[PDB]
Amino acid sequence: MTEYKLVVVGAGGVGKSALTIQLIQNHFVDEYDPTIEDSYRKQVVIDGETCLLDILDTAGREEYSAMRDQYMRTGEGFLCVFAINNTKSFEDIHHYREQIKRVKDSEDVPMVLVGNKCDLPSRTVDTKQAQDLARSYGIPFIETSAKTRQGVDDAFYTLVREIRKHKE
Ligand SMILES: Nc1nc2c(ncn2[C@@H]2O[C@H](COP(=O)(O)OP(=O)(O)NP(=O)(O)O)[C@@H](O)[C@H]2O)c(=O)[nH]1
Ligand SMILES: [Mg+2]
Repeated sequence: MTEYKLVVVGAGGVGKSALTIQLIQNHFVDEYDPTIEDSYRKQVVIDGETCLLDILDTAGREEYSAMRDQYMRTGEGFLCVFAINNTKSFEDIHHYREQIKRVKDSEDVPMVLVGNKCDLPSRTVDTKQAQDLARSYGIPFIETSAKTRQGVDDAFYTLVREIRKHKE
């Protein structure tokens, strides 16, 4: 059983914790309880293999930015999450990707672009915008809803596959 060190990143309130708690506990956290940092562990089957997911749920609040360097060193793949109704969180992705490449000293780091809250009406970030960003970064782009569970498994399983190829 291969362990995978996933890190969920993104601006405050985009749904990083809700996506994680949905994946591992199958329930939707309705209240906004801002994260500092929490670790989770979930065993799954992806492409006929048993793997353990080591998931770090990080803080979007800028006040805790001093924790980023340490978790970008140890993590192996990054779920970069924005909310489809938060233009700033989409723009923040550039800044996360840059800091990750800096700390990894590499232009090829496993990551997946996640546009969350797709259950909502009147998104301010259209799909075409996010596709072009992800294509330019050379990473997958998956639309999710932590509330309905749409795309949650797909987002985490795709990141596992990205880490799988980088190691091999
Ligand atoms: N409608 C909708 N609401 C969502 C979705 N995901 C999260 N939310 C809601 O948005 C709020 C923030 O979610 P949360 O997961 O705590 O965000 P976070 O990115 O972990 N915030 P922090 O960086 O402060 O921990 C909560 O009220 C939550 O219920 C989603 O897919 N759809
Ligand atoms: Mg959180």
